Amino acid sequence: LATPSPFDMEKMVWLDVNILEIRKSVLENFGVDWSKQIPGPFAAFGKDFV
Amino acid sequence: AAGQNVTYKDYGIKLEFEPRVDDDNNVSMRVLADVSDIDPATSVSL
Repeated sequence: LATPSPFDMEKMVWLDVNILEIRKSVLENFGVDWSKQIPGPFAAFGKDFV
Repeated sequence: AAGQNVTYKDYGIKLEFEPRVDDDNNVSMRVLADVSDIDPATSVSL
């Protein structure tokens, strides 16, 4: 003849979360940049024998 | 599909409650709490 409870009291849990993040960066760009491909010498010949 | 049909999305303060009560007045419950506002920064013109 016994009856159950409507529900059961459960234990309550607290959650504490920490997220920590650090980013660092350095960027350098220094010097002199020259050309690497330049025109070279040329030669041409042309004649009319007849 | 496709690549019309207009639906509606709710914003504001929204609250949903589903309680259950014991003989000692203990309350077991699910609660949804939402506070949502429109943001100009992330809106798209289409």
